[PDB]
Amino acid sequence: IISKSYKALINLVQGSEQLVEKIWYRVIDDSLVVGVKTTSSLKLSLNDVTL
Amino acid sequence: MAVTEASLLRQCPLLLPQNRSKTVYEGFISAQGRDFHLRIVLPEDLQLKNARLLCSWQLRTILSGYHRIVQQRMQHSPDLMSFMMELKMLLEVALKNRQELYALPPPPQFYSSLIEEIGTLGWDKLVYADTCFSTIKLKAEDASGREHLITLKLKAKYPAESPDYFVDFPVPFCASWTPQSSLISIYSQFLAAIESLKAFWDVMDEIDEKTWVLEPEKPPRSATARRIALGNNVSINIEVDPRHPTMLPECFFLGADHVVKPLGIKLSRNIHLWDPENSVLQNLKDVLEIDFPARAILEKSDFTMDCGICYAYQLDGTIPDQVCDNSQCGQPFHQICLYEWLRGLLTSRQSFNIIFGECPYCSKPITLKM
Amino acid sequence: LMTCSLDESAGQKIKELLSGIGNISERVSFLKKAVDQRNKALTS
Ligand SMILES: [Zn+2]
Ligand SMILES: [Zn+2]
Repeated sequence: IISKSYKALINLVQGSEQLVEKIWYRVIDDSLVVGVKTTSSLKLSLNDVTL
Repeated sequence: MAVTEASLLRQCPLLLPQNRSKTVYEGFISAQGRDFHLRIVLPEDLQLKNARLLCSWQLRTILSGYHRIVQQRMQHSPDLMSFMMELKMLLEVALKNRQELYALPPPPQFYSSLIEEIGTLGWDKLVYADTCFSTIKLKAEDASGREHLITLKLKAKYPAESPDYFVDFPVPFCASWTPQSSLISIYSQFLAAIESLKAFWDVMDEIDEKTWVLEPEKPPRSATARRIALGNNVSINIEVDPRHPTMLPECFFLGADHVVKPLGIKLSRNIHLWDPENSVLQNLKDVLEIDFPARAILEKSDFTMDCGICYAYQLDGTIPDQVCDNSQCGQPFHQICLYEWLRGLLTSRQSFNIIFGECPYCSKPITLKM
Repeated sequence: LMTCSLDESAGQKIKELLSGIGNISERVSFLKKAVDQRNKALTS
């Protein structure tokens, strides 16, 4: 029930393509550093991505 | 809430709008600790005049012969809110009628705690436990060596609430049930009730062995009255006080009015010669200056001690008691039979709540006092 | 094929059934709590 009733939420908001390859994270001193590589899909000449 | 934005959620938590236009609700409805499926599609506007209401096949089973009631409710109902209030009220009704499907025990409390408390008693006691473990029956002995049973009926929570305690003996049984009290508590109470009657049971067993008991036949432990027969065609009915059994009981005489007179008269002379050191029988034999016969039952197996109007013993609790004041007839009758006889005839003449008439068999004066 | 014509030991067997009741009732409580989980997840 829950699986479908949630799935419907996604259809509210939307109504495939992996835009972001992969997520990794390291630590410098006191300093968490999350980062991610793109796919040729997400152009930053045209789009203003945050994280 | 007033609005069914919030009142819908607050009354039906489990109703989730799938479609954006809140038009398909789905998910569940709550009902007597039982949630069920529901898939309730509205039209392109909010109208229940047209609505699809589909179910679990489980839900179709429980809305057996209310298919039409709820179809009415859909077309006459204003809002979806009100519909759900009604559909809940209605499920509660359907299930409370079908109330023979319910009740799972708490196994961590019950089965063990019950095995524990029966261990507390001892295993020699238990005589019956139902396969639902709802009923059990226990045994105790008197100081005399008489078996006295106690039936218990148990709830889903035995130690919380009182178990229903059923037991034969005549004075009303009282069980101080606490949630802390157990099978051993009520068992001690049961033994206490047994011994307060210990002298009483002995007096009754004594009467039942040595005298022609008539009118309880295999008496229970609940009987305090004992219709003894003496000679033939006269009887004595005896109610005994259970706390003072050896002491003088209220006793009186049935039969032919010429036979009862000297017996009553000699009881009035010799009632001060009653003594509570002897038994009830060892005081009655010296009070009335008689013996009792030992079961004139087996020799007089058909003397026709039946009404001789209707020819039955046991008409509606009543016994053949009213007799003829005649040596040659001695025919017993019933209150109902003799009254419907002597009122029907011409010859019969009534003073106030008495009828004088002729005995049916011998045509001699017979008197009936209602 | 067969044909049917129709019409110490208790010491340990009490305990074994009591162990089953323990096991069973334990997992009954477990599934009750997964039900409260799902039920809330559903509410919110
Ligand atoms: Zn009769
Ligand atoms: Zn007569």
